[PDB]
Amino acid sequence: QIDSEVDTDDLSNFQL
Amino acid sequence: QIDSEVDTDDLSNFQL
Amino acid sequence: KYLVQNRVTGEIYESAQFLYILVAACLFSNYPRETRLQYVKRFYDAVSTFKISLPTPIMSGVRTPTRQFSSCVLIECGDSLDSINATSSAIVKYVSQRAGIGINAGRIRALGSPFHTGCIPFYKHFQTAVKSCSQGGVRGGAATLFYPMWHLEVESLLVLKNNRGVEGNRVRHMDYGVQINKLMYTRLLKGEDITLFSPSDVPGLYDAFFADQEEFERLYTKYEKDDSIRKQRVKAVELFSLMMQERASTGRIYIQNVDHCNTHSPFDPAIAPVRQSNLCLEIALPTKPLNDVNDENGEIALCTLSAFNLGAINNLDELEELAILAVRALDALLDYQDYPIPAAKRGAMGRRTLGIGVINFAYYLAKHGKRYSDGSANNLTHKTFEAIQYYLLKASNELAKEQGACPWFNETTYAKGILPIDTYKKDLDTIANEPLHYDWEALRESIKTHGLRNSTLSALMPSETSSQISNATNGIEPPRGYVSIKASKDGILRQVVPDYEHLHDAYELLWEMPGNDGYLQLVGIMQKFIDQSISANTNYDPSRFPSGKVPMQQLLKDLLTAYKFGVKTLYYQNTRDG
Amino acid sequence: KYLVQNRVTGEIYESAQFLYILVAACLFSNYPRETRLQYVKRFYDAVSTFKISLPTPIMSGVRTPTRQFSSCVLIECGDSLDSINATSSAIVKYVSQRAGIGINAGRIRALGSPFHTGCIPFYKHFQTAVKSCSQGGVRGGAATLF
Amino acid sequence: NLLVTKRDGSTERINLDKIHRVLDWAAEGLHNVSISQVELRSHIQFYDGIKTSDIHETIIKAAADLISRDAPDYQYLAARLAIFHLRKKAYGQFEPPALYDHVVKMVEMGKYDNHLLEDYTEEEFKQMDTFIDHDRDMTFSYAAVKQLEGKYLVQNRVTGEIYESAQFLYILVAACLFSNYPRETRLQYVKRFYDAVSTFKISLPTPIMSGVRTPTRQFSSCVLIECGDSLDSINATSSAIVKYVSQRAGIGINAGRIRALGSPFHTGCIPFYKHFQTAVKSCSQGGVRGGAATLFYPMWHLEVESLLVLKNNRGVEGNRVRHMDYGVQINKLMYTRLLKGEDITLFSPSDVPGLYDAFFADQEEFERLYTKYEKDDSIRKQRVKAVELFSLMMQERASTGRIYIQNVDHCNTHSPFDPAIAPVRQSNLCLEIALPTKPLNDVNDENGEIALCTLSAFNLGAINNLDELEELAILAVRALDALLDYQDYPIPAAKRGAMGRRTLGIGVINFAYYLAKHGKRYSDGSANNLTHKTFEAIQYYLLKASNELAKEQGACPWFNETTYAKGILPIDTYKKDLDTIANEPLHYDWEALRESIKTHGLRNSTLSALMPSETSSQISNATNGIEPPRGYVSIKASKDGILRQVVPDYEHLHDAYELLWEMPGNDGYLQLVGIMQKFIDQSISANTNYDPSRFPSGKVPMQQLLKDLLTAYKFGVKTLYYQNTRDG
Repeated sequence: QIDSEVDTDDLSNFQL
Repeated sequence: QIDSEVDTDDLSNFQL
Repeated sequence: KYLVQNRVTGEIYESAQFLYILVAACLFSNYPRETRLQYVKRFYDAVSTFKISLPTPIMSGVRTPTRQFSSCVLIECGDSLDSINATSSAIVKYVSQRAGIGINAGRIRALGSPFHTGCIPFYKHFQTAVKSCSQGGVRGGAATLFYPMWHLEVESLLVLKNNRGVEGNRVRHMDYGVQINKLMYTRLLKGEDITLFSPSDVPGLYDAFFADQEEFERLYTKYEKDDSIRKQRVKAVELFSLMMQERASTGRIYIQNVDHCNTHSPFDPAIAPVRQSNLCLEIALPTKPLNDVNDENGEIALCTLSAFNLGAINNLDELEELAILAVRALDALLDYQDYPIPAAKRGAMGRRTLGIGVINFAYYLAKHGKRYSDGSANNLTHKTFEAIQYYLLKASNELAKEQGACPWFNETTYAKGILPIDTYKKDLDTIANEPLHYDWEALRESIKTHGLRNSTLSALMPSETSSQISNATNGIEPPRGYVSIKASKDGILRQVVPDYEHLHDAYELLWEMPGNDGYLQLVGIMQKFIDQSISANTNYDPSRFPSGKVPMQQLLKDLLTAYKFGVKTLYYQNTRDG
Repeated sequence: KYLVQNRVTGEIYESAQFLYILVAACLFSNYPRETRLQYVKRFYDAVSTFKISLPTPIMSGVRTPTRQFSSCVLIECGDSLDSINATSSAIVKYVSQRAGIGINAGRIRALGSPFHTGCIPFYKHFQTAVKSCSQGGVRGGAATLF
Repeated sequence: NLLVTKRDGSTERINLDKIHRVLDWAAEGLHNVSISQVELRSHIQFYDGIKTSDIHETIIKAAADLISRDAPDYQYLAARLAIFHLRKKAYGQFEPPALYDHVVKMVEMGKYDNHLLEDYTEEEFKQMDTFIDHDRDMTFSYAAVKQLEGKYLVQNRVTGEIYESAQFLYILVAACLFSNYPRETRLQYVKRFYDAVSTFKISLPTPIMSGVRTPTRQFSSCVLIECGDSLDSINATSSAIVKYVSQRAGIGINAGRIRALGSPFHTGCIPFYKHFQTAVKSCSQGGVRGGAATLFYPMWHLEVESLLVLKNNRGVEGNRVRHMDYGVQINKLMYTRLLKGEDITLFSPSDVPGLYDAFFADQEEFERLYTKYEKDDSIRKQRVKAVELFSLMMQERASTGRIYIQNVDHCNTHSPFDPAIAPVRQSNLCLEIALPTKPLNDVNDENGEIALCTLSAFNLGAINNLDELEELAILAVRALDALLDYQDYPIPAAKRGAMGRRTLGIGVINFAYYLAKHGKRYSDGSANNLTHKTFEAIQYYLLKASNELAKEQGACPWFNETTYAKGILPIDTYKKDLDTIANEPLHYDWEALRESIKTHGLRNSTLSALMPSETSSQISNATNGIEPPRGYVSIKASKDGILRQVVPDYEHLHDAYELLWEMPGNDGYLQLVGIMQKFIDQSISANTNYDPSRFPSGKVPMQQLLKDLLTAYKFGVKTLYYQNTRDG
C-alpha cells in the first residue's frame, strides 16, 4: 500500500 | 496440492 | 512409560536395570535350572546394552501382575451380521487393552445387494468400536481397515477420510489399506478399464485375488463378459488417480500388493492365505472370520515384536546369539500372556508367529558410508538382511529341535522345503549382486527335517519409543533432521542423532533425497528376506517440483516401482511443508 | 406400505379385503375347528370396519413367508464390556429388521472410575449399532437411550 | 542385466558405457560438473525395459536438476544432452543430413515453404551447407534449448515430433529474407546473417524465428490502431483487432477520441472499451489467457477519473475493464498544473475543436486553445485538483503496476516524424513503439493507417567492440526490410503503414551484463557516458545502414514526412537537460551523415526501439533488454521440471552485477533511459521499481512516485511502462 502524502511546495521547486 | 496429469503412453512402457 | 510407578501419586518404585533383569527372569522362568540363569544373564546383557529392543507393553508389564502384552491384532470379518458383531466385540475387547487393530472388511457385500445398505454404516460401527475406550472418542485407539481395489463401493471408500463430504459419507478416524494385484496395475498401464464387483456376486473371485493369480485372471474376465452379473466400470487411470489423490492429501491411504504377500510368503496361500495387514502395514498373517466373539473356529492374528539395534552390533555374526535370545524370549512370551479371545489364542498357539525387525538402520548406513537415494547401500542391505533372516531361522530351527515345531507348521511354505530366497520378486537380481554368504541349503534340509518353532520370524515395524531408549534412528527410516524436538510438560525434549560429531555428512537426512527410488530399492532388497512385511513410507517435497505441485505421474511411477521390486505394502505418504 | 406388491416391478397383487381376511386366517390358524372360522370372521369384521387397528409390520407381513413382526425392543446394558458387546450385537440384529430400540445405559460407570474413559464413547457405539442398517449411516433406525 | 526398449520397440541389453560416453562428450570443456553425480541420480531411476527415449529424459533432467550459481556449467551439460537427444529424434542419428536432402524432404511434407526450392539450386544448397557449423548447437544453455524445442523448432504440434535442428532454422531464415537478392551478393549475405544469428550477435522475435521458412506469412506481432469518434470507426477498430489477435499480435489502441458520456457515446467510453476487450480476447483459450492490449487516452478527457480505475477490482462490473492495460497521455502543461498546485480542466474531445490535435503536435497551440476553452464557459467541462488526479493515476499505477504514462510532447518534439503531417499519438502493448496512425472508416478503408513494427535486437554481450555494429546494422536492417516485403498484411491500413514508412524497431539485449563487464552500475551515474557512447554507436550505424540501402534501393515512399528529410537528427532535438548528466562527446561524423541523408534519404523512417525481451534473451543466455536481473538465477516452471538459468559469467562478475533490488532508487536507471532516448527513434520499455522495505512502515510515499515521474519527464523519457513492487 501507498502513503497519500503530497507536498505541493516540495514539488513546485522542480524545473520541467 | 497435486497436479492431475496422467500420461497413459508414458506409463505403458513399464514392465511389472 | 516403562518404570513401574504409582500412576496416581507419581512415585517411581524401580530403576532401569531391575526392569531389565526381571523381564529376563520372567520370560525364561520356565527354563530348566541347567540353562535358566545363563539365559537370564545373556538376555539382560543384550537388552541393557541395547543390542535388542522390546515393545512398550512387554517392557512396562512383564514382571508385574498383568498378562496383557498383545499390542497389535488382525481381524477378518465375514459377510454376515454375526461376523460383523463378532468383529466388533473383538475390537472393543482389544482396544480396551490399547492394542492396534488391522481389520479386513472387503468381504462385506456392496450397497443395494440382495448390507442392502452396504459398507459404510458398518465401517462407522468399527470406528466407534475402535474409539470405545478413547479419552473423548478421539485420542488413542487406532485402526487400519482393508478392502480390495475392485469392490463395487471402492469410489466412496477411497474418499472416506476426505473432510469435504456430508457426515454419512465419511469415516475419518480410521486409516485404510487398498488391496491391489498385477491384473489391476496392467489395466492402469494398458490404459484400460477396471470392473467393480460386489464380493457377494462373484463366486471364488475374492479367494483367488489373494491365493491364485491366474485363477483370479480367469474368473475376473469370465465375470466381465457375463452381463447378468451386477457390475460397474471405471477407467483404471481415474481410479488410481483418486486413490493416490486421497493418499497424498491425508497421507494415510495405504497400498497392499496381495499377490506379493502370497507368492512371496512363509504361508501356503491355498491353506492359509495372507489377506490383510495390521495398523502399520508390517504384519502379514493368516486370519479366519468369526461366527461369534467366542467362535473356536475363527482366527485372529497377533504378532509379538522385537528389533535388533544395528548400531550396537560390531559385526553381522553377533546376530546368531542375539537371534537365539530374541526368538526364545518371545516364544516364551507367547506361553506367558493371556488371550482375551479364543480365535486369538488359536492364531498364536497354532502358528507361533513372531515379528522381529531392526532399528538404527540409518545410522548403520552412515557409519558404513552408504546412502539411501543412490544405490550405494544395495549390496550392504542384501548382506545385512540375509544375516538377519538366516540367523532367525537358525534360532527357530534349533528351538523346533529342542521343543517341537509349531502345531500348524505343515501350513508354511517352509514345511514344503521352500525358502524366501526361492520366491522373492525376480527383478531384485537387477539391482544387487551380493551373493549369499550362509549355507541356505544345510538349513533348507534341517528345516525339512526338524521344522520351525515359529511360522514367521521377521517383520520391519516403525519404532519411536524403542529407538529413543537406545538413542537410535527410527526403524529403517532416515531422520528428518539432526536434532529431534519433542514437547513434554517437563520442558522441550531434544535428541541428537547418534554420533552426529563424526557422521553429520555421512547421514543422508530424509529431505535430502532427490526422490524415492533409492529407498524403495532398499525396501525391496530387505523384503527378499523378510517373512512378513515392512512399514515403508513414500516421501515428497513440493519445492522439488514445478509450481510446488507433486505430479500424479510421479506418484504412479513410484507406486509401480515399489510394485516392481516386490514391495508388499506401502504405508505413510509424508509431504514436506516449507 | 400395506398391500403385497413387487419391490422392483411395482406390480400390486392383492386388495385390502384379502389382506384383512388372511391376517385373520393366519393369526387364528391354530384354533380348534369348533371356533376357528367364527373367530376369523369376527376378527375380519373388526379390522375391515376400522374397529381394531394393527401396526405396519403385522398388516404388511402376516400372510407372507416372513416371521419378522416385532417393531420395537427394550435392551438393558450392564456395566461390563461383555454386556456392551451384547447390547450392541442385539441392536444390530434388531435394527436389521427395522425395529425401534429402547436402550437403558444407566449402569455404565462414569468417566474417571477405577468405562474409565466414560459413557459417551459407548453411547456413540450404540448409535452406530442403531444406524448400521440405513441409508449412509443416517436415515431409518431410531433409538431412545435412558 | 537391465533390458531396454529401443527407438522403435523391442528389448536389448543395457549399455552403461554408451551413456557414460555421451556424458563425457557433453562435459568436455565444462568446469565443476560431476558426470558421476549425474550418473548416480539417473541410474537409480532406471528399470528393466525402460523405453530408450526415457533414458535420455532422465539424464537430461538429472543434469538440469544440478544447475546452480556454484555449478553453472550444468547449463551446458544438460543442454548438450538435450541437443543430442533432439538430434536422434529429428534425424535418427546425431549427424544432421545434408541441407538439400533435408529441405527437399521437408517441403515434400508441407513443413518448409516450396519457394526455397524454386529460389535456390541444389548447388546453392550445397554451398550453404558449408556455411553451417552444427557444433554451434553445443553453445546453447539448457533454458535456450527448452525455448528452441518449445516455440522455435518446426515440429508436429499434435504428435510432438521435431523435424529440424537450430542451425537449419538459422540458415533457412537467412535464405528466405535474402532470397530475392542478386546472385552477385545473395549467398554472402546469407552466410554473414547465419553467422550473426547463430553466434547470438543478433536476436529475432518468435514469430520470425518459428515461421520464416515455413508455408506461413504471418509475422506481425505488434499492431497500433487509432479509433475515430464514430460507430463505423469503432467497428473498423474492433474488426481489425479480431483479425490481428487471431494471429497472436499484441495490440496498442488509441481511443481518446471517443466522446465522453452524456454528449450530443451519449453512453460514452466504457461500453466501447469493454467491446475492445472482448475483441482482444476473442481468440483466447477461455476468454482470459493470451491476447493482450494497451489502450491509450489523454489525461484531460472528461471521463478520465473513471478510466483511471478501470482495472481496480473494487467496483461493480459495468465500471471495470480489467484485462487490458492503459496508457495515460500527459504533457508539459499537465505537469505544470501539478507543480504550481493548480487545477486541471477536463473536456470531452468532441467539445473542444483543434484541442486534441495540438495536444500531440503543437504545445503552445495546445496552451492557447486549452486556456481559451477554460475561460469560455458555454463549453461543457469539469475541474479537478492536479495533485488529486495525479494521485489517483499513480495510486492505480502502483497497485496494478499497469497504468502506463506517455509524454506526448516528448514523442513529437523528439521524433523522426513531422508532427504536422504524421504525429505520434499512441504506443503499442509494451510502450516502446511510437509511430503515426490514422483512424479507419471500415476494416478495408484504404485511407486508414495501422502502424506495425518489425523488431530485432543487438546482443551487447556478444560484440567485442562498438565498431562491430556496422556490419551488424547492415545485416539487421536489410534482413528486416526484406521481411516487410515478404510477409502478408491481413488489413489494408496495415499494408499502408508498412510500405509507406517501412518502420523498424531494433534494440538491445544483455545491457546489464554489458555494464557489469565494464564495471559500471545503474543507480549511481557511473554508466552515463558509456551509455551515451554505446547508444550513439547503435543509432549512427543503424542510420548508416538505412542510408546505404536508400542509395541501393530508394528511400521509403513517405520519407518526406520524417524530420530526417528536413535534415533534422535526434542529436538536434533531444531533451536539453541531458547535457547536465553526461559529457561524452559524439564520436561519429553526424554531419557527413546529415548530408548523405538529405541527399539519399532513409530506407526506413524509424530504425530503433528498445523492447522488453524474455525468449530472445533466454536463447542466447542474456540479461533481458536493458533490465537489471532480479537475481543471479532465474527459475522457470515447465512440465519437464524446474528450469534454471544462471546470469552470464556469474563466476567472474557476481559483484560486478547490480541486481534490481540493490538499487537505492530509480534516479540512476531513469537517467540511463534518458541518455538512451537521445538516440532512439521510437521509445523504450522503461520500468519503475519500488521495494516497500526501503520506506517507513513499508509504504511507498506518493511524494516519491511523483518525483520519479517528474524525473523521467525531465530527462526526456517518452514512455513509462511497468511499475514493479517487491514483496518480502
